[PDB]
Parts: sequence; structure tokens; C-alpha cells
Amino acid sequence: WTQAFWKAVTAEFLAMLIFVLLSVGSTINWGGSNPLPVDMVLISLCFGLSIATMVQCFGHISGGHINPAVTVAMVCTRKISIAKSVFYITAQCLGAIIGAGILYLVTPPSVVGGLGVTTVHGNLTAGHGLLVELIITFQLVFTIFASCDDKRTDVTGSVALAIGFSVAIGHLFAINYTGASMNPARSFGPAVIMGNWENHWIYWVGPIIGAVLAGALYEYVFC
Amino acid sequence: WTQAFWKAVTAEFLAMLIFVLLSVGSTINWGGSNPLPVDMVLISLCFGLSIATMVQCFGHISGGHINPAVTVAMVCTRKISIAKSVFYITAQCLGAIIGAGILYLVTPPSVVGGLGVTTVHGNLTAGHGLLVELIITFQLVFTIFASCDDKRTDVTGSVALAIGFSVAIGHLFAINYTGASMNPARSFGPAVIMGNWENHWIYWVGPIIGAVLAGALYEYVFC
Amino acid sequence: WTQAFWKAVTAEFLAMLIFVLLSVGSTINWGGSNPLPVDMVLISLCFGLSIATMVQCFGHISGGHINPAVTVAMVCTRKISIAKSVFYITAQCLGAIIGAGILYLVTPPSVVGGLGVTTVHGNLTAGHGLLVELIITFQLVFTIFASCDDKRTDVTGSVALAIGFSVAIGHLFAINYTGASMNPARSFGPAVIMGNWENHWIYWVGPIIGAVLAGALYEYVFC
Amino acid sequence: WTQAFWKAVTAEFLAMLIFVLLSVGSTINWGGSNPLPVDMVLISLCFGLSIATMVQCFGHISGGHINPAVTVAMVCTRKISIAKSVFYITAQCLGAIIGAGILYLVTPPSVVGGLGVTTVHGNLTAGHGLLVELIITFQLVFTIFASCDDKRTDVTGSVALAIGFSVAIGHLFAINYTGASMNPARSFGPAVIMGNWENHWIYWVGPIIGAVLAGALYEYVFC
Repeated sequence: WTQAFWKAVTAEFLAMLIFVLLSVGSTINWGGSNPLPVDMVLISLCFGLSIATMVQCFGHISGGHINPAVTVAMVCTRKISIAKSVFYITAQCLGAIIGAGILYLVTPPSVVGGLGVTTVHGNLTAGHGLLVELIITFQLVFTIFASCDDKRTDVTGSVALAIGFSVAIGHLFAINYTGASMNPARSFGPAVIMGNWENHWIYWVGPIIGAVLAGALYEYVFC
Repeated sequence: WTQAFWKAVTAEFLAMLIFVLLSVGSTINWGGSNPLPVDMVLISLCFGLSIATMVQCFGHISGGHINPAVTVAMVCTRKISIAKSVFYITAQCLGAIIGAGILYLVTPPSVVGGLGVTTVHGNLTAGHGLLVELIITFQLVFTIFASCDDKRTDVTGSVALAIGFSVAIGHLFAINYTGASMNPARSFGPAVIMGNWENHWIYWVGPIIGAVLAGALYEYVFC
Repeated sequence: WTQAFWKAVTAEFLAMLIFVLLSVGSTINWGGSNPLPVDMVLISLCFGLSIATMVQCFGHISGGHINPAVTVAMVCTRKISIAKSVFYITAQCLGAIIGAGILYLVTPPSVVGGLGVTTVHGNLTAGHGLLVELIITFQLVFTIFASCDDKRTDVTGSVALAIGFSVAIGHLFAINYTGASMNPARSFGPAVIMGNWENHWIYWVGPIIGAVLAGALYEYVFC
Repeated sequence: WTQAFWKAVTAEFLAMLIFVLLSVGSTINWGGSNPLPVDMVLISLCFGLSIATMVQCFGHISGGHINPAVTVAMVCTRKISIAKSVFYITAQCLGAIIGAGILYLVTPPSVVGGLGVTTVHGNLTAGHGLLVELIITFQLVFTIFASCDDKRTDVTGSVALAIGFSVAIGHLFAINYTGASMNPARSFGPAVIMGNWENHWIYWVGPIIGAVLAGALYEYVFC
């Protein structure tokens, strides 16, 4: 294709690779099958700051999409070619798969948790889990577009942190609801490795619908 | 009215809608009627970063008032028309009501907590609870006005975060005292949904008095 | 004196008033005489973000000294008149006293803790407690001078946050050692109200020595 | 040599001195030989914000290498003379040794923990512990180079915080795996003081390999 382009695909692969390794590696529970204590502030800050870090390392060389729903919302909003966008999802889907892969064999025998495979419960349906995802991936993609929107009062402070903190507060609520994915490839990675696919469809359409509707709302409504 | 104006009312509705859903949804206790553990750092960071996020998404399109006491202090300080300010409170009061609404049916049967309805105890009176609120909503509105005040040394770092962190440290103290509302509509939302109105008046006048006195102090005293 | 000057004294009084109320009010243990759980991350973030907030509200109108050791290091480094500096300590010493004052009667009957009066133990001597303070108030005053030093690469990000985070990591270690004061007036306030003065001298000379040596090192050595 | 140069060596000595004292002093467990509770968010935020603080105090006068692997990656990437780089490691290796030193005698008799000597377990091998380190010190050095790279969109927000948050999320995962060193001198300090050298080689080559490969990837591949 283009060296520029294929660097960015690389950057996209490595970035998911570290995101899901570092932050999924936080879901790890050192007291596997008791107990926890189940620290959200840990899991939550990990996953947000990890993204805030990754966009800081790679933003300038890929975009820091690092999330297929963002990629879908990018294309649906006309920002990335239809063909450019297919070389991202896969690089994001292999990056996660070998991010969790690498993780699997470096974490000991306490992984039992399922490496943290987003799994919808609390007794909720599929539509609830759809919604909880739809809604947050929204709040999150809306953060990305608002903060990354030229011709504004050069938004105060770290753009990476905003997009981080969005992931955060997003985990800071949804974790027991849905897994708090808001990211198809983030849940595609471990699903492959452990074979657990319970309600997996829910983590593609949920986050994608929310991604578009928040791509949409910025572009054609609010601006 | 004006499309500009009515976008901002929309932005105001959606923003409370996500604020109270995401952050009130954090007050949720996964061990309802035991136990907790009652993580403040969770509830606290959630509520601050949520606001820091919302002002980041919408600040540039509404103001990120997202709080009637701020709206009252805005008008009392002559910043927003008397008629503009009535289309905010209601949009903030419906936004909260359907923010909690949406929440009610996505959270399972562990909500028992009361979706987190600010309720004044610790054995305190009503005047204490008035004060604890009055005081913090002050500290908070004073942050908003200080940080959002043109003709200054273009204050270092994220203005959203400052206003976030103010909410934070504000929760980081008052939570067991008062609920740590510092926000009438934030406590108007759930009150409607659950019917629990214990000392509700206390969350309008407290935060409003504090809002004005901190709107006042900036405008006519300190500057 | 001068309205400008006496505004700043006011700003200095109010700022300690909120700092020690909000953050000392975090040391409060809702399970007084069991139990805790003794959350440092709570106490720690409270005290740092509180300062980060206060400098954000008042920095532009007083300096955000909000700490006599800083005031002593300011004067010792020739930055503030000898007479200007005496109207700060007292405004900082009344501000704390009525900050804790106001707190005393708004917190219920769980205050037993001593409103959080910095008290040197762990079995340590007085010189250890001197040092642990001396050292941190150093690390902290060195942050203040480094970050607040014109003619630099206009330091990245919130100057308030840096100075906040310094307080933080400072509490994030010293809390069980010394109380983690690094601030004479912060421990002058509650000491007055509760009458507990155990090793109180240690919180003036410790933090002041550290304040100077870090005022000194910046001014006459490192620069 | 040069006063400029030897100031920076000083700055390098003092900075590790405070980093390892403050943040290693956080690993301290007030319930030594039970129990903990083992707060990661504490240890994690301490170690990141400590670095974020140190680069803020000294960055402008040394570089804020404060980590031999960074120093090796700096030289391997041609940024620092071979002779300049030897006066850093030692200043970083004495700074840590007397940082922990000073700590040893200020912490009481609850230090038992080993002052927090990075020690590779979870049942992992040496190559796993190599990798977990190799990988993170990578993620971390890549943050340093990306954020500190002139000719970019003057990266949003605190550069110190980015480099802080990288340390953070880095601890936020690896702590039970490896100790989460990502820093040879940080683990050289306490090793000297307590005599515990279990897998110590692993904390030089791991972090150094990762340091280079992430120095390399930025310089000769991604840019």
C-alpha cells in the first residue's frame, strides 16, 4: 500500500497488543477460584490510563483508534477509506488476540477469571447489555470526536487524558453490568484465546451502534 | 427560539442524562440489602471525571452548566437571561429524571440503595446539611468561575479537570455527611423515580445559596 | 495596608478554611472508636486535589501559599516582605482554626480520631518525625519553586496539579509515619480545637527547615 | 567536568533519592509479618506520581532519566555520551542506595517486606519475568520518547504526567508478576541495603533490552 499507511497498521497492532495485555492483565485476580477483592478503581484506572498512554505513544502515527467501533464510526462519518478501515479491524483483532496470547503464558495459574472476557450479566437481558454498551461506547466516542475536532478553543489539557478518563468513568460504572467493553476488538482478543463467546455479538453491534450514533450526533446534528 | 439556543438545551438534557446515569450508576452497591465495600474513591472519581468528561463533550455548545445551582449563580451574576435559565433547569431536570430512569431498568435488583438519593444524615440537622452543601457547592462554583474567567494567566491545564476535581474532593468529603449533591437536578432525578424526598428542599437552597455567595464573591468582591 | 494586599490575606484565610475543612474532613473515619478501613488513596487524593483546587481558585489573587512553611521559604528566598509574611501565617492560622472549627460541628460524633491531628508515631523518635517531615515538605516546596519559575519551557500541564500531586505522593507515604503534614498551619488548626499538641513543635521546624533548604537549593545552587 | 554537567549528576542523585524513598516507602505494609491490605492503587499511584513529580522538579536540569534503562536507551539511541552515561547510572545507583538507606531508618519495624525489592514470582520462570519487564519498560520508554520528541503537535497536557501514568499502568499490572521495576537502579537501591538479590540480573537486562527495543523502534522504524 504505502509505508506511511502500513506503519499505522503496525502502530495499530502494537497498540492494542499493549492495551489488552496491560489492562486486561489488570482484571487478573490474585486469589483465583477466593478472592479479589475486586478492586474497580484498579481495573478502571488501568484501562483508561492505558488508552491515555497508547494514544500518547501512537496517536501521531495511526490515530489511536485502537477500537473497531471507533474505526466504524470514523468511516461511517467519512474520515477513513472503506479499505483503510478493514486493515485496522484485523490489525486490531490480531493485536488483541496476541496481546491476550502473550498475556496468557506470562500470567500464572490464577487467570481462571477468563482473562477478563466481557460477559453480560447482573441478570440483565441481551438488550440491556446492548444498551449499557451502546450508551457508554457513545459517551466515549462523543468524547473522542468533541476533543478531536479542529476549530475549537484548543481544548484545555491532555486530549489523551480526556479520551482516557472517558474509558475510565465508562469502566467506573459498567464493569458489573456488561464487562464494560465499549470496544469490539478488546473483547475479540480474549474470546479467541479462551473460547468463551457468551453474548459476543453484543460487543460488536452494541458498541458499533453507539459509535455511529455518537459519530452521527456530532457531525450532522450538534455540528 | 433559536437553533443555537435549542441545541444547547439539547446538549444540556443529554449531558445530565449521562452524568447522572454513569455516575449515579456508580453509587450502585453489588451486594444490596450486604455489603459494599462502600468505595468512596470509586464513587468520588466517577462523579468528578464524569463531569470533567461532560464539560469536555458539551462545554463548547451549552456551557456545561449541568447543575441548576450553577445556572442560578450564572443568572444571579448576570451571564444568562432569566428566560434562558428556565429552559436549562427543566432540561436539566428531565435529563436527570430520564438519566436515572434509563438507569433504573438497566441496573438489576441490587439498586435497593435508592439509586443514590442524596439524603442528609450522620445524625446532622437540616442546617448542618444545608451548610455542608452550601459550603461545597461554593468551593465548586468558585472553581467554575475562577477557572472560567477570561483575562487571567490562561490557567494551566484542563479546565474540565479542575471543575472535575472540584466535584471530586467535594464528594471526597461530603458523601457520608449529605450525599455530596452540590447539584439540585442531580438529586432531582432519582428523587422523582424512587419517590424518596427526605430533606429534598435542602438540596435546592443549600447549593443555590452556596452558588450565589460564590458567584457573588468572585464578581463583586475578589474581582 | 492596600486593598490588593488585604484581598490576598482574605483569599489566604478562605483558602486554608476550605483546604483543612474539606481534606481534614476526609480523615474522618465512619466507624469511630471500629473501623476505617483506613483508605489512604481517599485521604491522599483528597488532600492533594484540595490544594490543587485551592491554588486554582486563589493562586491568581494571593499566591496559594496556603502553608506557612511555603511562606517562610518565600521570605527566606526574598519573595515576600517580612511584614507581608506575618499577615499570612496568622490568616493561615485563623483560617485553619475556623476551618477545623466549622468542621467540628458539622461532623457528627465519629470525629473521635482527633479531626486528624498530625501526630508522630510508628515508634519513631522526634528526629525521625522531624526528618520525614523535613524531607517531604522539601520535595513539596521544590515542586512549587520548580513549577513556579518564570523563564522555563512553560512547564507542561496544570501547575496546580503538579503542586497537588506533590502533596499527594507526600501523603501517599508519610501518613502513618508523621501524619504527613508538610504544613504548619494545616496542623495548627485542629491542634487548637482539640487541645492535642503532642510533638507540635515538630510540625513547624521540620516543614520550615525543609521549606528553606528546598527554597535554598533552587535559588542559590540548582539555579 | 562542567558545572552544568555536575549539577545534573546531582539532580540525578537527589531525584532517585526521593523517588525510591517516597514511592518505595509506599510499598511499606502497616501490618508486617498480617496484613496489607495490599493496596495496588496506593503503590501504583505513588510510584507514577512520584516520577511525574521528579521530572517536574528536575527535568529541566538533568533530563529526568532517573532510570538506567532509560539512560542506556538514551545512549544506544545516541543522545548522551558514553562517558556522560556512566556518571548517571552510578549517581542513580548511589541515589537509590541512600534513598532506601535514609528510608530504612525512618520506617519503623514493619519494613519486613524487604523495603519492596522487586522479586520475580507468581510461579513464573526467569524468562517470563524477563519478558514482563522487557515488555513494560518498553511501553514506558516508548512513552518517554514519543512524548519527548520535538517536531510534533506539541503533545497535549503534562509530559511529566504522561511519563508518570506510564509508570502507573505499568505498576497497575506487573506488581504481582515481577515487582513492576522497569528500572534497574530502582531495584539496585534496596537490593544493596537488604542483601536480597534473587533474580537481580533480570532487572537489568529485562528493562535494558525493552529500553533499547523501544528506543530503537521509535528512532529507526516508526520515525
